[PDB]
Amino acid sequence: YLDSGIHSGA
Amino acid sequence: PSIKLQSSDGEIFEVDVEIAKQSVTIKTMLEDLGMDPVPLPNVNAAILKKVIQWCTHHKDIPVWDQEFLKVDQGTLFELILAANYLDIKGLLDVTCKTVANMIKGKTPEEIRKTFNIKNDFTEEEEAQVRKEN
Amino acid sequence: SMLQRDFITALPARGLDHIAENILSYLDAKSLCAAELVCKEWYRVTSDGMLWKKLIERMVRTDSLWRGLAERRGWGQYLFPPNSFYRALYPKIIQDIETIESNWRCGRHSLQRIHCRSETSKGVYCLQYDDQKIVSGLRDNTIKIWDKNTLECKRILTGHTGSVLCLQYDERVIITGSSDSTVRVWDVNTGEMLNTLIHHCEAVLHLRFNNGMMVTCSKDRSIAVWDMASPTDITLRRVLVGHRAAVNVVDFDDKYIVSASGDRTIKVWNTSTCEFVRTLNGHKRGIACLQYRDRLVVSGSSDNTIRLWDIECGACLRVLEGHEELVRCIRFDNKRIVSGAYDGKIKVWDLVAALDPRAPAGTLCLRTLVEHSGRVFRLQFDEFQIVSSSHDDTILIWDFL
Ligand SMILES: O=C(O)c1cccc(NC(=O)c2c(Oc3ccccc3)cc(C(F)(F)F)[nH]c2=O)c1
Repeated sequence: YLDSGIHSGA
Repeated sequence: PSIKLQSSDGEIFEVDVEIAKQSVTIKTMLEDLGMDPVPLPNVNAAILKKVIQWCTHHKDIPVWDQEFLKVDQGTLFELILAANYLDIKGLLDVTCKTVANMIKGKTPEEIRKTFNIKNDFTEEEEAQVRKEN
Repeated sequence: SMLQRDFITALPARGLDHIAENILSYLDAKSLCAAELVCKEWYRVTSDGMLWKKLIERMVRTDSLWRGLAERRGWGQYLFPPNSFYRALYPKIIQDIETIESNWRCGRHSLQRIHCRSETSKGVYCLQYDDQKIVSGLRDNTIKIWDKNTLECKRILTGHTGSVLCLQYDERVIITGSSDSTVRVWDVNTGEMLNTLIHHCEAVLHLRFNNGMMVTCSKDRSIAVWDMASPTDITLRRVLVGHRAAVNVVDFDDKYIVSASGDRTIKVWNTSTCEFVRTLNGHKRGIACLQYRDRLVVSGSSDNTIRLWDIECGACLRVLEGHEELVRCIRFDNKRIVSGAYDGKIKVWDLVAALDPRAPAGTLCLRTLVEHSGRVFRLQFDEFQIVSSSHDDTILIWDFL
């Protein structure tokens, strides 16, 4: 969550 | 339309206007000087037929051209000259590239043998040219 | 007619020196050296023809490495001084290339370190650079432009209300995407905000633009395709939907748009029509980063691997193992892949070797470079250097010349 640049499939 | 090309010998060739005009030189003689037929004092019939054949096929050196260029060096030289005189950039380029391919990857002695060139360096001069490589 | 003919002597004899010069201009260096020693007239043609000057110029025209060196080393000033100067210069350029290639293989470099001095929320999510400047997007909501030579900050651009996650610029504008879900357009010279695109429902995670069009992608799981008639006239052309999670990256050219997602997929779209073409499947977790050019896609994943793909058939050509954490950024040129990971490490990969299925895997990673103290978010490189940025709030310039 600290990395706002990428996101999982959640 | 058809345009008559006139070789240095005098033999006349009937050629389609759009292929003939691949030579900017011959195109200029038609479009700007309005000449018919087109005299070609610097290209004989034998070389002219060879160039016309090349221009039709070509209405970056492919396989068909390589077979077309399996000729002696004297004819290739005449072909370079015709392509220059007619200013057919495509033909001048493939013929010049063909000569470069006959030069590349050879020692000076093997190059001499390819083109029948005598070595005219002094011993001293050759060593100097060699020292600088 | 004649069996043999000395083209290089015969052509100048008839006043056609340029044809003889053009023939020799096709020679590689070693064959040009050979031509010099064929006979006195051949030497004269190469020398009076300035063939060594023409050879260096063709390289600068045909090789960004030679172009870059001409500029950096200063001998480019002489291009476009006798023939012998260029003949003696040519081996020095070769040796220079050799030392650069050795420095890459062995990791010998100098290092510049920019401390971004972020007051609150530390970290640099994105960056692009040229010879004049580094433009960087920061978790503190700003874009900072740094002077490439003095490393000082020349401009802070404010206006986003969340982190600056992605950016690209050209000769006229900077375009940025943000956690605040907007895309913004800035004047690259003055920094003035020129336009804001309100469209995405969630963070704008990546964008690319070129030749009047832009693609943007978002945590909202969609891709937007834009037509930019001007900085102030940007129209939505199409929305591509189909990803089942955030789309983390998008790249494109005239053939295809390429998107990759937390949903473990890469998707390929037709640029002209915006129709779905194919999914490149295979990574076992989400894809964090990607670069696409020609037929090659290279992607980096939470599964700690890098995959190389052919765009036309969708085949995976090579799996690159070695990173110990999530592969977070990736770039590639003609000779190398450069990747950054969540553990702060950067790896250099031999791209030619990687695309040759005979090469063993252990020979593929040339080096591991360890100078960041946090996640590596973005990098960009060329023949001479890497510029990288990190959660640790630094920008590094790695210089192999
Ligand atoms: O169900 C399973 O087998 C399973 C089990 C454990 C972990 C996961 N997956 C991930 O941890 C993950 C990412 O972690 C994050 C890192 C930072 C912020 C948010 C998530 C990021 C990506 C991305 F590359 F797409 F961004 N993908 C992923 O897959 C999947």
